[PDB]
Amino acid sequence: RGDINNNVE
Amino acid sequence: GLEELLSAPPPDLGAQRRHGWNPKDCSENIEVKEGGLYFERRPVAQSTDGARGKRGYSRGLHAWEISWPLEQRGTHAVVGVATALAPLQTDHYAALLGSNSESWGWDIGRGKLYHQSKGPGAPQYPAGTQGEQLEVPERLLVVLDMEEGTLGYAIGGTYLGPAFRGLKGRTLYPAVSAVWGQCQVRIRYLGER
Repeated sequence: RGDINNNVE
Repeated sequence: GLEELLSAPPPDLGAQRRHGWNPKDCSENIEVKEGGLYFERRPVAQSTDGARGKRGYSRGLHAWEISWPLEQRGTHAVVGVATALAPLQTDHYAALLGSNSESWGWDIGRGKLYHQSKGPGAPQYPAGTQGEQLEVPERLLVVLDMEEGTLGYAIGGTYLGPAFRGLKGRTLYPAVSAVWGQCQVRIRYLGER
């Protein structure tokens, strides 16, 4: 649903 | 012997694979590629993920080149070494390499040195610099002198001095810790003197 560090969200 | 080591013919890909990332000694969230030459971190949220090289060094002077794209570092990109006992995964974003008694790292985003450190109180490297006045480029060299027991780094020619001391007697492995989804980190072993 959207993380910092280009990780799943 | 560092000048000579860096001037000698670069090790071929077989040598680089032998000393490269260990698919059997890395985070479950890391995929080692091309038999050790580089890895890619899966985009797992709220995770820091490390890898050790396949070979541990207890004697001699060793050097390897780390390639870590500037746009694939994120909050915590740390380059250094570890004993075989350092944890390689934690369920939050942190400077995992250097957070314990088993690992030594340079934060290539902030310039700080970590050993038994949670971040606070960590010194800057090179000595007397501030992180915000430097940018560690994509390629940096890691220089481990197990005769003197030092770890230090070199950039664009050039050795920046010892960062850590007191390492003689241990067996130490190339290591990094990463937080960035899809980051791709190459290790190119340059040899031993």
